[PDB]
Amino acid sequence: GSMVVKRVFLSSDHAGVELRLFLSAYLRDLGCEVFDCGCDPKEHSVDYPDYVHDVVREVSDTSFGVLICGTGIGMSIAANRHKNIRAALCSSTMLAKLSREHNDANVLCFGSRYIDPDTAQSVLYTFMTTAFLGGRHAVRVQKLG
Amino acid sequence: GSMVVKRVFLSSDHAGVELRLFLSAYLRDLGCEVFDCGCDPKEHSVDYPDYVHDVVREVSDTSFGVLICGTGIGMSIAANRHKNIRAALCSSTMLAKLSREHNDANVLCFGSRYIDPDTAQSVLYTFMTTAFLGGRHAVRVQKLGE
Repeated sequence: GSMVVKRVFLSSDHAGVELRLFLSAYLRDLGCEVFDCGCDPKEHSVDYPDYVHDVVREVSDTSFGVLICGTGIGMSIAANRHKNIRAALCSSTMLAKLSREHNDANVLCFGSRYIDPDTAQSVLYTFMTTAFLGGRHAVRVQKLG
Repeated sequence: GSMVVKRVFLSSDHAGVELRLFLSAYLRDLGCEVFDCGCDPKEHSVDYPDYVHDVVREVSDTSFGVLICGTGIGMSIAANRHKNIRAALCSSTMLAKLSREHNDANVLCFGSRYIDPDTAQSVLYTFMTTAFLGGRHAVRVQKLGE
């Protein structure tokens, strides 16, 4: 149950600014290098697909991403356009745990209007501390690429 | 509410076969054209990514898709690799509703090991009968395909 990576890149549209900042702070307390990729908090309405690239281009075996829109659905659709990305909208620790175990998920999507910050913090901790199981999943994860 | 399309393509891996056949019969009873894209029920282990292509190839403004693996997580990742596809893993009618309203979702993913068939049928019904809201969502949905 140690941290699987210690670098995270986070973005949101306008709906996810508060959660994004709260989760960034948590991740700093945990000792991660944390990169904020916008949107600027002064923005009142932007389009979530415009805030995906700067996160997903940095995602790797040593760097994970967090994407936040109102529901999470749009961020997860957008992130998974990229073959090196494996993004899961998680509203529970169970879902985070399974996405990491089975799919080696490297982008965590949140719906800020439907999850409270304390629960999202738990979900992110599970995501960051769950190892990929490999084995029979390895071949499927390879194919996702 | 009115069904938004009357054509559905469905696929699964081995974990999803039973639910896939249950939801196909449901759709048929509802008067949909229903297209089974495997896997063969005789198959006891396959790879979910191999069963996405045949569904997403057929998805359009007139045709939706349903993808099923153990969790739904892998199918949603694999589905959203394609620019014409807007897939959502839904375990509740609320998420089905929101995915349609905001994202014009055209592929519904289920986790057969984590949803009971009767709840899955409600989720699918909601998905099929919820209109896209357009409005301020249209520009973002358009960007999803760019």
